[PDB]
Amino acid sequence: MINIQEDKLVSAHDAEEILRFFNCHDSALQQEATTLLTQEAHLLDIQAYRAWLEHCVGSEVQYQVISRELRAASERRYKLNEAMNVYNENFQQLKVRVEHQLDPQNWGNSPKLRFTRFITNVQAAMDVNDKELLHIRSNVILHRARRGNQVDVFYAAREDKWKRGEGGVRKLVQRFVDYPERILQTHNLMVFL
Amino acid sequence: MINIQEDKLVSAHDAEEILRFFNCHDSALQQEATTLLTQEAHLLDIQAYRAWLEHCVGSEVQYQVISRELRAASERRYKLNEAMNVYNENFQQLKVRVEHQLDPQNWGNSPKLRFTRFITNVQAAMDVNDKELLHIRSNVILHRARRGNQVDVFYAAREDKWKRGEGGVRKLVQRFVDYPERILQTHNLMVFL
Amino acid sequence: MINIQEDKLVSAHDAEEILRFFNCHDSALQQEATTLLTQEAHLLDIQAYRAWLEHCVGSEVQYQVISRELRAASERRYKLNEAMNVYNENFQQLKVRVEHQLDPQNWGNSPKLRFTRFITNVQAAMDVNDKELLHIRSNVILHRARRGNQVDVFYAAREDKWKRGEGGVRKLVQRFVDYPERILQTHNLMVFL
Amino acid sequence: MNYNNKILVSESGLSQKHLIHGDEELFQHELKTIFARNWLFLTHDSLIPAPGDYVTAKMGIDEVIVSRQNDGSIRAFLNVCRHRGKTLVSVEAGNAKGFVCSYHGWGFGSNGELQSVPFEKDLYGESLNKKCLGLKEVARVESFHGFIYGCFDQEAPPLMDYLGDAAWYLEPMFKHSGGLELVGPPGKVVIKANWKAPAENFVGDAYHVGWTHASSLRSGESIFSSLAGNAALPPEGAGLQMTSKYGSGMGVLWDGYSGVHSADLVPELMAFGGAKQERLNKEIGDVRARIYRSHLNCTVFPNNSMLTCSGVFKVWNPIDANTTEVWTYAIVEKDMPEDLKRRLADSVQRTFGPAGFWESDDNDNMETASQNGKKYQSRDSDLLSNLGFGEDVYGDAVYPGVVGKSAIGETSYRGFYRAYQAHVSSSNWAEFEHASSTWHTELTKTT
Amino acid sequence: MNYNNKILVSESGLSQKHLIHGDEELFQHELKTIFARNWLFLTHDSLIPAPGDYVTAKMGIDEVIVSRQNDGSIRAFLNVCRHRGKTLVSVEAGNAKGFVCSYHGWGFGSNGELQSVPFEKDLYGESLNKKCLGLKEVARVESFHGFIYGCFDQEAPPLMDYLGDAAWYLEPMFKHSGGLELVGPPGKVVIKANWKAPAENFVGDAYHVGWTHASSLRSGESIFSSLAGNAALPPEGAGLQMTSKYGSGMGVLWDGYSGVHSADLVPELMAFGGAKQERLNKEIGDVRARIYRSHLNCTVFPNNSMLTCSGVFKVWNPIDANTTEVWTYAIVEKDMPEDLKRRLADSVQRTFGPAGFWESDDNDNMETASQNGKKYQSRDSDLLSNLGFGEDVYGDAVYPGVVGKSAIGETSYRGFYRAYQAHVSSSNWAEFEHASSTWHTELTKTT
Amino acid sequence: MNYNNKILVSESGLSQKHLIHGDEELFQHELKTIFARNWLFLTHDSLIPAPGDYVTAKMGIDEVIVSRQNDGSIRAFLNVCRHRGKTLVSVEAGNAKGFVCSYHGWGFGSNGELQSVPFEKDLYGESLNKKCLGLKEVARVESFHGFIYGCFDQEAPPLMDYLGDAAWYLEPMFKHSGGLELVGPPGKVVIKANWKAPAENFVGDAYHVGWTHASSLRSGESIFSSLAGNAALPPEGAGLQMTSKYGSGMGVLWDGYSGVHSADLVPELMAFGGAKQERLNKEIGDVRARIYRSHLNCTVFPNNSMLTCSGVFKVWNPIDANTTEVWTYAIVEKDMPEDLKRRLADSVQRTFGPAGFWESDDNDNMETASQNGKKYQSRDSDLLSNLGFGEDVYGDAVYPGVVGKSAIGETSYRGFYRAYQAHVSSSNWAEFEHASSTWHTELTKTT
Ligand code: FES
Ligand code: FES
Ligand code: FES
Ligand SMILES: [Fe+3]
Ligand SMILES: [Fe+3]
Ligand SMILES: [Fe+3]
Repeated sequence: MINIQEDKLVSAHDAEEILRFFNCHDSALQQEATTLLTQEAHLLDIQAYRAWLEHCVGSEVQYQVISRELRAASERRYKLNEAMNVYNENFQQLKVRVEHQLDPQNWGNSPKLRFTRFITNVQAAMDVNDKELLHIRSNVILHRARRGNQVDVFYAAREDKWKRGEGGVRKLVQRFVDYPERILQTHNLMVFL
Repeated sequence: MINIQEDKLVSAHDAEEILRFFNCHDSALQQEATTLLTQEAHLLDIQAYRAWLEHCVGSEVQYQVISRELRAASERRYKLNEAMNVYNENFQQLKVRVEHQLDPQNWGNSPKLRFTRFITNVQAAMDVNDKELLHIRSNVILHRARRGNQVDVFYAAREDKWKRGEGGVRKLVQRFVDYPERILQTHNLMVFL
Repeated sequence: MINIQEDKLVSAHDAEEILRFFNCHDSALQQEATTLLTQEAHLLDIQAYRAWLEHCVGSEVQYQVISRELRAASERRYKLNEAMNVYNENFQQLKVRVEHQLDPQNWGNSPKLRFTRFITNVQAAMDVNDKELLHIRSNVILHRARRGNQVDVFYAAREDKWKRGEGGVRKLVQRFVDYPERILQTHNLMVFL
Repeated sequence: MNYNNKILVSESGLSQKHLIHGDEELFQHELKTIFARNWLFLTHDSLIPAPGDYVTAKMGIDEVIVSRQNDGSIRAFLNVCRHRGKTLVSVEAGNAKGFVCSYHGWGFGSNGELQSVPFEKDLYGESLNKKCLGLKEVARVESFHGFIYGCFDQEAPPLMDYLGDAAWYLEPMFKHSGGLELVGPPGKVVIKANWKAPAENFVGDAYHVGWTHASSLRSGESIFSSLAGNAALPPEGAGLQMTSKYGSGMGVLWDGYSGVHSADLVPELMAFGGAKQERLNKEIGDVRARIYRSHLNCTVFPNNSMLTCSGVFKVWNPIDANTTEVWTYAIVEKDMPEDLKRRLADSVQRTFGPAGFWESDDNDNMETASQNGKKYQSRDSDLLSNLGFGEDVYGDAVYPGVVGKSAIGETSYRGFYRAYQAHVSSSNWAEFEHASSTWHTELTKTT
Repeated sequence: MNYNNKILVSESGLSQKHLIHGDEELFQHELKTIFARNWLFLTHDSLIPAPGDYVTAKMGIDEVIVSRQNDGSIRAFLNVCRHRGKTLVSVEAGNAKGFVCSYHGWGFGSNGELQSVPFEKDLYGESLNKKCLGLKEVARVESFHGFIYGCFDQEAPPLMDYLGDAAWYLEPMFKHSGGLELVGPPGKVVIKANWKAPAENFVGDAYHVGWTHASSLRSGESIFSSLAGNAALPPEGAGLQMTSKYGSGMGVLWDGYSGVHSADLVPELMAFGGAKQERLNKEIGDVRARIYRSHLNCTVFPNNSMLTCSGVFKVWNPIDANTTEVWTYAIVEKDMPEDLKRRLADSVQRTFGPAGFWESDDNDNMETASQNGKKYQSRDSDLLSNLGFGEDVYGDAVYPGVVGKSAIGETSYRGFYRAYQAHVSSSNWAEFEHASSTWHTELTKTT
Repeated sequence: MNYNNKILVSESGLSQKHLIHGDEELFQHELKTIFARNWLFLTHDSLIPAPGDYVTAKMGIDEVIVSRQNDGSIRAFLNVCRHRGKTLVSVEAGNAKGFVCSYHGWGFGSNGELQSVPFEKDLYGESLNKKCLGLKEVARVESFHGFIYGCFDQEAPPLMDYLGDAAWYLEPMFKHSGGLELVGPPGKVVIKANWKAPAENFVGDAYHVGWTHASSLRSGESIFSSLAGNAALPPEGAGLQMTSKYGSGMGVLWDGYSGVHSADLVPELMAFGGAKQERLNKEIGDVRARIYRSHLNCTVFPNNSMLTCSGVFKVWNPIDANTTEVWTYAIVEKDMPEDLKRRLADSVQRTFGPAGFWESDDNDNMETASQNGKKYQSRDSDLLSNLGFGEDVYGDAVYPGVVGKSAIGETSYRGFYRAYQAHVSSSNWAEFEHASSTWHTELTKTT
């Protein structure tokens, strides 16, 4: 539907994603994706990071969260790096982050943090070429509470690719988030969106 | 169920809406409504405002968001206008707002805003008389981020009426929101709830 | 899956709950639970507290919200009361709270409060022993607006047990919430999560 | 800061120190020398027409109850209990014979009197002097054709004198039209700007319209649309600017009766205003009848603004130096058909309300200009208001006040800030008068 | 503001300037003259009974570690590392022999001593004087029947003398009952009120109960329920009010042992308290045994309050002039059955905890009264505390302190604020004493 | 507070009053004596290489536009319109020939000149003196091997002299390596700490590494990992510390070229740096070539820090005494392969960016130490920086500056705060110089 020449504020990337979900809808797949993501969020919320890696994250994963530099809507000449990687992790790198979370000398983890995630707006569509690959889009509100009166709330859209792996379990092979707040007001982005 | 003589805090309008959803539930309709609203929210989030009008909004639409004056619970004499219209738009009026969003001289839109919407608590029931008319209730959290450190979060319940239109696509014919915060603390209400 | 000896940050209680949902999934039950909770939230949002008690709350209910004292991750000697009960109510006690909400001399209720609840991440599993008992997990964001510029937002995970009662309607028999923010920054916790 | 000596506003109001939009100590000082001294908008007869009707309003950072008395007068009182200081009224409007405090139950009348105290006889006996315990009363409450203003300072000029030369310009619409009503309730929104930012913009800034509102003009479907992107400048005597002794001022855009309204209202309004003007030619003369149907962008000093014709009515309620609570009402002519009244009210909110697409164009301008006033290198910088200086007149045969006979200029900024400096550096009304004895001469220098 | 000369509290504590609940400069001054000078509640033996047990607590805006030493004593230290100033302990309670700083690893003992520094020999050699680097210690820590208080001022009176005449009223419950335990952890909630608002309410405000708590009385199912909506006033000598030299005071409601508790506890408690009273008649006399089973609403100056019988124990931790962090514990009698202990603790939280339905009735009162203290027209207004003035006595044969022999009055407000003025205008304890040499005469004037 | 006389920093920089991390009046004073006086990092050539390229940057709390001119120079201007004070540029980077104000449309060139005013001829005639209305220009803009710094004070020393003895240590990497580029855009995050907290940590705190970063060392897979949990102390001359006249300083960890990077980069980097060092031995000597491939933790006074080798580049942008906006860039060597450049940039952000696992270890330390500076009992307490005092030298034959010939110490804290005191108590650069004429003697006392 979308014509980005007319819909002036829409990026080509965003228009491509609209197209993938508006066509060919499979209700059962949407339900499967909802289950997958709800279970993922549950594992993360209880800080079962090893279980998350083992049950939800594929060996070939790319887990990426970018922060895009604010540029003019009419900008057409400045062509330098548009973004930076808050996260751009392979499986090993996620594992390092998980070990860091679990280390008994991670002083910031005592007293124990409290996480609550809200996953909504789930959409799912099979990839046209890799019949093994399932595109899942979802939005997350992530609430982190610690040390009595520190409260940080994150908001984001997630563009995921999930593929069945060993044992035929669907696992995350790509997560992409373009984080919507340019200057973070949550002390850090040390949460798994 | 509700008897507003006993349930003292409940408005007649609210009690009427409870009744419409508690009776005759159609699971398939709930799923259809979820799809409709998730797709609507996606189009809005990527700022595809023309696509939103074309694919989601009916020609006969009334899009209304009110702000109700705070009055006493026991008030029974003062009968002046109870509310004002933050939005009370027909299709043409929405179109004007969309053109305003897309105008390259809308300076407030550079750098590009970032929207993320969370749609939950979806309920759907067919209208008793107009078998073409579907009542959909849903709640929205709408996160707007701009200019590095401006973050505004809106919260509301939406009472919608959707009807199939041309090409048999279901489109919005009425949206009603009674905005819950009397004094806005988000700089403005310039978002489509 | 979870081995808490390896997944160092996971509590035994949390690991037990993962297990109950990861096994034996019934899609229809998930949908039923979603309906139940959405309808519950709707009744609460319109302040139909008597209707809520009558339609959603079982006579044998325990409605409990705790606040856990912040202790060291490595603590193994101090064994005094780990928590306190913000709520720990039986049906009669909920009824008292409902009467308090409805009393025309509850001055804090004028002008009328505005509530909006967002229920997500719904999971449902039948109890292994009491085939009458359904475990439902869900997360809530609860927005309370009053007096022009007071806005309070609550976030929590709810561990519920629901059982069919009279007329065969499923009603809440246990709600347990471990409130994630230790020091409340919402003036009070006078909302039904 | 010594406000007796500090030059916050330069001679002839030609410039202002940027810190005036950000300095919290000055904000506190304004509470005393601006808000506690001058006339502040409260409500309209149309909103509290019957005995017992009341509304709450802000006066500076204070909140008051404004109540229609049995005798038809209006009195206003601080919304604070005389016992332990609890806020008495928690609603925005209603009807009542009195107000009871939820803390210990003291009962006050709509006339502010302490009428009852629970268990008075048993607890206080005859010791309680209720006659001395009435709510703190706003000293002065006056009306301008139904628009009610309050002032805490008993020494203030009458409201009519305070409006000075601006009154002449408002009268065609406020009086000769048959009267206006205020359509409530207002929109209410907090912006991160100083109250003076919108106040100065409404009092005399037509220069920003074509550029700031380029998108709204273009998209909006309105009578002033030729201005979009500064594609075109207004004509000849397309208008004028005026200012007065006590600070109030406005721009006049001849004949723009449909104002910011969309094409779905232009024909209807242009018919309606022209028809009334025809009748007024015989009663008040052609110049004044034309003023009636001309768009006035006005600030009634300090913090009440409006766009006549467009029907926008604003209160810039001060919170702190970079926070203001914006109240937006619609004004309509009483003799308009009720369906027109309704559509006009929605159109006011549509363009300038909480989701006002025109209002949104202005926000970043107001917020950043205010916020930059806190930044170290900008505090002592000069905000310029010299456009048109040396071309203003005083004592014109037709148009009163200090007047710039051009649609676009900064005349009204200079008068607003000439009055503002005089107040900030004065301890009372007498001192303000002493500081203002040559106000027009100061404004018209070099002419 | 010159606190030496400013009359914040009028003679005999009859009124207070409203600004005391909103002025931030005064808040900072209270940190020095109220919080750094007086006795502040820390914890209870029951919460740190074993060697190594500790809790963190606030003392004013400061945070301290309160630790049970090996020898059975309790010492308290600022929760701040002596090296670069990092907060040492991030938890609320625990058991440990020492505390290691997460920044550079310095190790302090439970006795505050600097015990180890990583790589001491290699980095500092013998240059580090650890003996001078112990945690900053709270000068004074004392117990009242297991309730532990701290004071930063070594010049303070002993805690017992500080309680003055209030001690006599607390002893039946705190001592003769066999002792109380504190049930933790506390509820914790931030309210937008000044700390003095709840403190004054608990120290001597029975007047608000019937009206403020109308809904809770009616719905609640409690012994004081006849008061709902001021439907009825307490009887004869239904009670009394008292105040003391150092500011502490309370109301006494005879025989109300079940307090705010719901009917699901009234019979059980009324049996239990009556049974104990019977035994105490022989040990402490009938008047004191009755005081034991009478509801006391008390503030231990400055910011610790409680309702005996009801079992509510509060700390109003100051954050800023319009922000307070409220800690709520339950107090129970040690010899109560453990199932009763549990139910009573839940009932305390049920009524006065974070989701306390009675507590909720009070919030708007406390918040708006505090916030109005910032509003320009209210800063210099007078909050009244004259109810019962001229009927108080001193030196009664049976009931000590400045006493008002009536259940409802403002006696305790006057004594609280007589002490508060004396502190705010004094530079040290000696000056406070000089300013208080005629305290009771001042409170009983006109009688 | 009298900053002329107040001893905020003790002699030889041995201790600092804790209030320096929390006092807002001092923060405002730093805006004048630290931020408006000293050199502040703006950008890098690599980020604005072509004519018209610009970025916005903070200088203290002010925001500036930093623009590449047609002639190849860089000029910087306050991001504030000369008319009514609106923020001119709302983006972070771009390319443009000028900037138009969205309020009234005034157009400024990339050179800051006011070039156009809408309807100039019709409104202003010839009255507008545009030549006097250019954007407020940053007086001084200079480069250190592509790194661009600004200073509002025309009286400042040239940047090179300002770097003093630190320049010698930076040159191998900044110059002799062939040059560095800055990889943007930066991460941006607000932390609740004073800007001095991270600044002091980066300038000379190696002591915290093994304990604060225990988890990151252990998990991280990096060259410095032997330090985890203080399991081991660095060797012999594992490094040194240095400080300079104008405040800049750094730690040197010999040979640690792979820095904080994960094993997925250690072999590649250790090869690359060793290869370059081999070539540099012949050009700059073995000591300096080794410095090139040695990890430097440096703060360029006041608020710019970096870890060479690791490639971390930080700006601690001040917001208020307990709020700082942290900007994080990556630095890479220009002659690195572009795939290595990419991976290194991601690794910098991976460890020290917004979701930097090492950075996260430091946050609580920085936040609580800063926040404790507001707490009443801690304001007048002394933060200690005496480690290594009496062992520093000046004028060494090989290593310049005030130098501590050990890897772990507080030498650089003492020099940072010796300069900070001198600035806070001085009204201008001349006074700073007068206060610094014996700077090294002061730092090396007792040696
Ligand atoms: S504060 Fe109003 S009756 Fe006491
Ligand atoms: S700040 Fe505690 S060891 Fe350094
Ligand atoms: S404020 Fe920039 S053109 Fe007027
Ligand atoms: Fe405008
Ligand atoms: Fe109370
Ligand atoms: Fe570090």
